[PDB]
Amino acid sequence: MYTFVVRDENSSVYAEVSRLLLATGQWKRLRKDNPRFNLMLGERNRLPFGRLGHEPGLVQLVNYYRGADKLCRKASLVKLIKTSPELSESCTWFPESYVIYPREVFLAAYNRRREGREGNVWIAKSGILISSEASELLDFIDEQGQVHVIQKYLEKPLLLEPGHRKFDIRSWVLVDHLYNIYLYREGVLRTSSEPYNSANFQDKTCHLTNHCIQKNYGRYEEGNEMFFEEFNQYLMDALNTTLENSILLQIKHIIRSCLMCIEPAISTKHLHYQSFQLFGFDFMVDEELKVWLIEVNGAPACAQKLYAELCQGIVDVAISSVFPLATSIFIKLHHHHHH
Amino acid sequence: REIVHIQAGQCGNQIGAKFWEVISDEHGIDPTGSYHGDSDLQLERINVYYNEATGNKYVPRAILVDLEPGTMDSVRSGPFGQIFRPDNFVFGQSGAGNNWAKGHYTEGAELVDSVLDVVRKESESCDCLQGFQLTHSLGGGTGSGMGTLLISKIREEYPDRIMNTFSVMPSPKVSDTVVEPYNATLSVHQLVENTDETYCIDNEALYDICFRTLKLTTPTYGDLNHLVSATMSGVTTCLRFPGQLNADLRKLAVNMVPFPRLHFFMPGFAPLTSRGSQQYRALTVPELTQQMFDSKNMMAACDPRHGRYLTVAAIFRGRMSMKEVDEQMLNVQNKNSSYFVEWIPNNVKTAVCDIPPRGLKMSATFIGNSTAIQELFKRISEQFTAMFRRKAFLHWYTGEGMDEMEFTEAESNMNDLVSEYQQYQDA
Amino acid sequence: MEVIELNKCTSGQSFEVILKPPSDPSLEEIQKKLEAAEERRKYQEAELLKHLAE
Amino acid sequence: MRECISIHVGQAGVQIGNACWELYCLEHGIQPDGQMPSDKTIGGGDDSFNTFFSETGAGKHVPRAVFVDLEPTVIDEVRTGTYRQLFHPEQLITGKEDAANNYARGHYTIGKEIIDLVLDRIRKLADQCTGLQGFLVFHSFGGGTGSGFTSLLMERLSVDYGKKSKLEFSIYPAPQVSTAVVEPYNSILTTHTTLEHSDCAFMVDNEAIYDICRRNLDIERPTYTNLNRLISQIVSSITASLRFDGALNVDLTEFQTNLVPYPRIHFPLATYAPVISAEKAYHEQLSVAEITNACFEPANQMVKCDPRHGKYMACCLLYRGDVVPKDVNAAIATIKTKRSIQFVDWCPTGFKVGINYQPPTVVPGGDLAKVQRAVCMLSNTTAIAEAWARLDHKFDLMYAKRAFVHWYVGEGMEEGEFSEAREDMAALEKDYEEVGVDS
Ligand SMILES: Nc1nc2c(ncn2[C@@H]2O[C@H](COP(=O)(O)OP(=O)(O)OP(=O)(O)O)[C@@H](O)[C@H]2O)c(=O)[nH]1
Ligand SMILES: Nc1ncnc2c1ncn2[C@@H]1O[C@H](COP(=O)(O)OP(=O)(O)CP(=O)(O)O)[C@@H](O)[C@H]1O
Ligand SMILES: COc1cc(-c2nccc3[nH]c(-c4ccc5cc[nH]c5c4)nc23)cc(OC)c1OC
Ligand SMILES: Nc1nc2c(ncn2[C@@H]2O[C@H](COP(=O)(O)OP(=O)(O)O)[C@@H](O)[C@H]2O)c(=O)[nH]1
Ligand SMILES: [Ca+2]
Ligand SMILES: [Mg+2]
Ligand SMILES: [Mg+2]
Ligand SMILES: [Mg+2]
Repeated sequence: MYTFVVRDENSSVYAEVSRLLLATGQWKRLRKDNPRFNLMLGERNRLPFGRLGHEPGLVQLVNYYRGADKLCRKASLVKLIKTSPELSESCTWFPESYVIYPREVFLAAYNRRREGREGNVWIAKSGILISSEASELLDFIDEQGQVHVIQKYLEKPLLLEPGHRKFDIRSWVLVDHLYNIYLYREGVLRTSSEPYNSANFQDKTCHLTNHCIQKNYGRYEEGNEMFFEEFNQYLMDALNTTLENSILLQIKHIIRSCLMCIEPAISTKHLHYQSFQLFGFDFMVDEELKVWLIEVNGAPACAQKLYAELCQGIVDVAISSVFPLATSIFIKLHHHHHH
Repeated sequence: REIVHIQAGQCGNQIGAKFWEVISDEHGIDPTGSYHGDSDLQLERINVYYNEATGNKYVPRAILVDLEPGTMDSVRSGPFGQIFRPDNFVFGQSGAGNNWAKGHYTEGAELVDSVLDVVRKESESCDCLQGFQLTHSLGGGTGSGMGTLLISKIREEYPDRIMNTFSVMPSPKVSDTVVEPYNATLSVHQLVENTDETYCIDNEALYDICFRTLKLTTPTYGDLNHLVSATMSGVTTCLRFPGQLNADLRKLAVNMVPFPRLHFFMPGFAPLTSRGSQQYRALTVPELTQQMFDSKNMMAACDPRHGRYLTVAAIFRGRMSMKEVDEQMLNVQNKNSSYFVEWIPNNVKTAVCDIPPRGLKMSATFIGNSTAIQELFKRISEQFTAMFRRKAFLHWYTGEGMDEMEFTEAESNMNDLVSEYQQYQDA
Repeated sequence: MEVIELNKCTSGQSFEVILKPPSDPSLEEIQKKLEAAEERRKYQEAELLKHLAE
Repeated sequence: MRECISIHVGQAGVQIGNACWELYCLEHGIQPDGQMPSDKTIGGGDDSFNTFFSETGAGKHVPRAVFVDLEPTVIDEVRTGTYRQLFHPEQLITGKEDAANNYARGHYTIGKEIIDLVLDRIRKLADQCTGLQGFLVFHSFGGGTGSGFTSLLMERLSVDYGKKSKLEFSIYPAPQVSTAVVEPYNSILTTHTTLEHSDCAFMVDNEAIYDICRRNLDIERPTYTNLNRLISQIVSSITASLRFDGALNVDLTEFQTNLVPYPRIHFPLATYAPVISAEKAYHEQLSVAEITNACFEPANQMVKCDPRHGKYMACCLLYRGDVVPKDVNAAIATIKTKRSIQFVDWCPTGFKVGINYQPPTVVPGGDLAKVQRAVCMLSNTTAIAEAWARLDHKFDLMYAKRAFVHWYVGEGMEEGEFSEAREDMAALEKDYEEVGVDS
């Protein structure tokens, strides 16, 4: 009989994990401030990591990796990628980005771009702004009042037909207490329902692919959610390639690169408590079938049809591996090249 | 750190004499008072309960009190009656007639100063007196009425010493008189104000254990007192034997009593054994741990699952693995965490004593400060109100000078104590 | 990796290696606090004796 | 040569003092009767070991130490133990009834009855000093004496010895070995009153020592003897620079200079390696690189916490045994590339290293094996504040319902002191986050 507490009532994924654990007949939910738990489904902010691992007689596990936030925040990600030699400023799969607070390095980037006779249109961070002249860009940063990064807006995205539409790929990644990196079988493609209009960036619906900002909506697929089998079938018919060869190979390389970089900082291998965490990686693919990393979310929400399967995978892979009870949906990412 | 023991009334002297019988055997003292044990570990803390007499003999620091002479003569007639000091026998000739007013206000008042002179005599010969323990019942007149008057007067002379009681609660299943709810309610009001720790020994629970568990169809008082004796020996094990803990009465009270009025403990013992019945199979540490927490092993007729544990003290006796004890004790708290208040972290303390009690290789004693003890006080209050609403049997008490308003106040204070337990059960 | 201030003796050595550069109450008050707590004790004790007197 | 006086308060401070002074005698060659055959200057001297030992005309070396307990059972074992003749009877001070795990009883009720005597005995040791530098105070957080009396003593020492440094060795409460449910109360109360009066405090979490004894010494249920002998090794590592020849941490003032850049953040984290069992048959002696890398494993720390999620303000490496600077620097270079070591921006990223060539000494019959090299790291990291968060949270749970508070008010303490102490701890936590956490 294992015990757990719930401290993020707004988590749809771990609400489903709570139901799955109780339905096993071998897990019991305690009051939220009961310290005698085996598992903590913790809050999103100021989680008391310092209080874990000090209960004699209890192996304790938590659904969050302390320090993983420096991957899951816009400004911190650019800092991590540019300063970590494992990734470097020469990193090929991250768009050119610059941290600016309300830089002479970013100003010298557009100064070489637009005055160099090339494309130049970027994006904001944290409502966003897509502009070609930096004057509008920086002016909005000071009006907003938060740290922002200026990132190259992929002017040449891969456009799904029929529709000339834009789109982003969401990958769910589970990292267990042993720091196994598990890529969930099922991704999802959040889609834009409007024709990508390079002429007018004020049209927010054909440039931003957030499921919320798409609120026109649902013409081509339900909920603007295209999944891997159909998208694989599309690239086969349209582009004579597969999802695995043209996209997923890069995605698996980016996921492993990011998490292997921060592993020494966040691993709980020899810690008095243990950590797992579910991540949400968001990718962009251009028309050259090159995959770009846009951001990664530390508390993602699943797709409706995939909730039952992914949350069941979290239990088997992350929770029952530590707390055992009385073909796999994940792809374990590992690579050992000798050089 | 010496303790002064006092037994008052029939029940107090009967369980008191049998307590001295049990621990004298544990420490190797014969009825004459000579030491004939095999280990010097029995004498390391012998001074807590015994004085050293001429001839290197050990005399209990015990005072025997009653308003009736007969029961104290039976004590002197008892197997270990000659061990006690003759000047510590303080008795009247009236008898209290199961009347709290007679014990507290009239007959007992005549004798109480004589008892305090023996208490003073015994305390003056103490290097560092820690406090007093009283054995008595609450249903009669002497141990109830005169015992609580004795407690009040002792607190007046020794206000910084610990006051400890083993108080036997009345039950209709083992009932001598209809006025026992009156005597108990008036006594509980006193104990709430003037004791630091009270072990609630419920005659209802003692009977139920003898009948349902020990398979005794007709339990004598001797059967009931066999459970009381084993329990009293258990809860005093730390005081009487050297161990890793150097515990005393005040440190126990500080750790067990989060609020001054909530100092009534549920005692528990495992394994439950019948008198004379031999135990061939020793319990394991998991068995001891689950029995000592079982409701069937509680000496107070309360359901622990109906309340929450504020604090718990557990005492293991015998040769066993401290690792296994720690694991089993942690297992009980971790698997039953809902029944321990979360606002008192780490509220369970465990001690292990290498010397087991007589006739057992392994044993465990439970001491719980649980809010479920309100069930015991609710039951006494209900039996009190059933008669007080018609002022039934009150003339026995108004003939000794008491007024009905004193009954109302005692009833009110105990209902207040019940509501105070309820407040922390929901907190 | 600059090794600074290397001092050596027959008992051992000590040094500094730098990787990167940067970027009361008086006696009377105590006696007053202790005496104020004893006064609260003797008041609380006097209330008990007054209560016992009643 | 500047003398140091050791003060041991309560059971924990006394018993740890016993094991420390036993280790000191073995390290310096002083026998239980106090003689030191290697000391050729009979009756006096200004050697490094004279910082902790005075000398009689009979050549007997006497610890500059006072033992205080409000109850006599513990110190009586010192009066009758192996080192009975080592201490003058005036160095051992006992009452008759203790503080009963009550800070208020140790600080106010009982402490006021004995302090003037304790200060008088301390003055006797101070008067035999030609240049006293300060005090080393050993005590527990959880005990009534270790918390209540120590804070009272620290206040008076500031008055009587205004310019003297005061260092603490503090035992942080752990349920695995604790004696009282109110130890979170006593810990916050004593830290609040002592904070301004301590220049440097080395916290030892009994939980960390307990687990190290279980994991690395293969002891199923560690006793106080197992814990205190391991604590003494760490304490000896920290004080060795005061008792032996060297250039680093030669006086108590240097501990504050090297480890404590800000006054209130004066709790350095100690990490020790290697801890190897005597019962281990085949052993592979660990190199300079392996013991230095072990300093950054939380399992070897005196307080369980994660320095990767805090910031460093100072780092000292105290080696004993076969260690040369070349290997230290090579080990540091390798470690810096693989470990998460971030200093604050107003501190240089550097390690202060001290090396004593004599390997650590072990008590005959002890649990620790002899090793050719050992190291104790003293780092001032904000990660130690995790221990404050754990303690303050347990404080909050009990105090919200005023559980056990009547025991303290009954001894003359006021309820306002609880909130005063807790509100100071809240400020201390804010200081640690401020310094160590980036936005
Ligand atoms: N590491 C270690 N901790 C100890 C030792 N003795 C006691 N403690 C710890 O110290 C804390 C408080 O207990 P004590 O120091 O014994 O109590 P005290 O200072 O004597 O104060 P009072 O007895 O209440 O007057 C507890 O957490 C104990 O676990 C010891 O020998 N070694
Ligand atoms: N360099 C870039 N180039 C082109 N489009 C970009 C872009 N960066 C962001 N976008 C667009 O913004 C949309 C949302 O991305 P972003 O990560 O900034 O918002 P978000 O934080 O709400 C994602 P989630 O919360 O689901 O993890 C993407 O779908 C993409 O179309
Ligand atoms: C275990 O049983 C006894 C112990 C003691 C005892 N002695 C000294 C310090 C003691 N702290 C404690 C103690 C008690 C409860 C809790 C809960 C959390 N932490 C605690 C510590 N109990 C102490 C005394 C006894 O009799 C007088 C005993 O028998 C009845
Ligand atoms: N357990 C137990 N209870 C007793 C014993 N003798 C009396 N009682 C109980 O005590 C109450 C009567 O009190 P008693 O001691 O006889 O009155 P007193 O002598 O005037 O104080 C009744 O509730 C009895 O059930 C005994 O030997 N053992
Ligand atoms: Ca000399
Ligand atoms: Mg986001
Ligand atoms: Mg009778
Ligand atoms: Mg003590």
